[PDB]
Amino acid sequence: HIGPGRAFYTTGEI
Amino acid sequence: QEQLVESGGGLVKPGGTLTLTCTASGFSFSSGFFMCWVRQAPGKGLEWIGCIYGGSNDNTYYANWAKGRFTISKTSSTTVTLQMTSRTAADTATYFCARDAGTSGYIAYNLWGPGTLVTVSSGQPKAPSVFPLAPCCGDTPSSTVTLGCLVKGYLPEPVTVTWNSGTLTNGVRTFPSVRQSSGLYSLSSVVSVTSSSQPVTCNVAHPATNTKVDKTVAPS
Amino acid sequence: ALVMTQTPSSVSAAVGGTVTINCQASEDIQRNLAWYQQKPGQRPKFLIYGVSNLESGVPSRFKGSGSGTEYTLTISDLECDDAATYYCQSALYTSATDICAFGGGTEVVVKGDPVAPTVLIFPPAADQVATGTVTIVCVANKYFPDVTVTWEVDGTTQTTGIENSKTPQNSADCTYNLSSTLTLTSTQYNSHKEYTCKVTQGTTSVVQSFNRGDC
Repeated sequence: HIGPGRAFYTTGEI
Repeated sequence: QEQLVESGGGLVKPGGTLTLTCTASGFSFSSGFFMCWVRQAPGKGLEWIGCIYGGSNDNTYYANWAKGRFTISKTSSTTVTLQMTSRTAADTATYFCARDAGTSGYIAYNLWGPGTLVTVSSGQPKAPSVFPLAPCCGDTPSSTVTLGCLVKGYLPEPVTVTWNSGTLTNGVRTFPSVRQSSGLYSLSSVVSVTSSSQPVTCNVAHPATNTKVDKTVAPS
Repeated sequence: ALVMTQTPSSVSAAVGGTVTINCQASEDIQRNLAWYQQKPGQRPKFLIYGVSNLESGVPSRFKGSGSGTEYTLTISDLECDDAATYYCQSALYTSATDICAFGGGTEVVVKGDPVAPTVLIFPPAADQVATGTVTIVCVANKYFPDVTVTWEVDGTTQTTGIENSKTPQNSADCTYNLSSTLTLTSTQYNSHKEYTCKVTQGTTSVVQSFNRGDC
């Protein structure tokens, strides 16, 4: 499963 | 294996400024994780301070209360810094370097160092006196005996104690420290041993004063 | 902002039993929930990420559950090695102050086999008294449940100049250790004879003494 932060941990950006 | 080690804690006068260092081993500052700082006042809870990104976009993110007093920076490929200015005694705490691995897009602090202790205080440092703990000389010897060291009257924390240079660990009890009215800490360490088990030596170390004391203890 | 709130501040259960901690999130955290175990004196240990994903080496009996606002940690087949404070942690990835928020923590106390303490008293080393203070150390070793320490100097209840400190529960048998320390001026100390440490566990007491002249 995937978590609601996979985008944030990949970029370091939000 | 990967490991974190914090560094730089000690005494600091109120309002003075301190810089702590964290040092990673066994992995490198890539991207996909953060390096974070967490503090914990004695007996109190875990309180997050801030993180900093691994990728070269060294994105620094702080807690509400924290920014303006604290700042986190990538001092090298393997070392991260946090710099702070003290104010109150509530700044006295253990400062933890951690790693948010971000595993599967969830928060995951899967690596922690031992932490380093910052003491906000106006007091002078002081190195401990070390006294042997042995049963009353007027007692009758038994085949088995508990000896120890009293590590009294020091500032700041911490102190560490080992027995026979770390060779002796079975039956060792080292108690948490206590603050005296003077502001100096104390603790005891005891070890239980066969009355035939040769001399036993406690090794007391107090880095804040660059002190190591060895006290070899015998009964009566 | 985002606040986590762990509900039972403390809790006890026997070995082999089961305990439940809950953690409350302000918003919908969508299962972004991490658990940590911290024994006093040590760094926190990562247990779980994403409400229920066990980190390796963490045994299965740590059941994390929950959804949306209410999450639960359930420790079953409780063992003495579980004596610790447990922290929930979550994150909202939109503001600088919500990258991380820790819960307040829940203490877990494990009830094991009752063991009566053994008591030791340590009269001051020969060189203490020439410094102006004397510190007498008493230890209650390897005992469960908690004990009460009492001091007596030539038969008189002492309450001042006494500090106690207890080791946290032993990972193997749940037991405590206690040091009780009595400090007096050298002149106070030389004006008395019999120093007494009394450790009380319910209806049992162990009493150790020395007489100054003989040590």
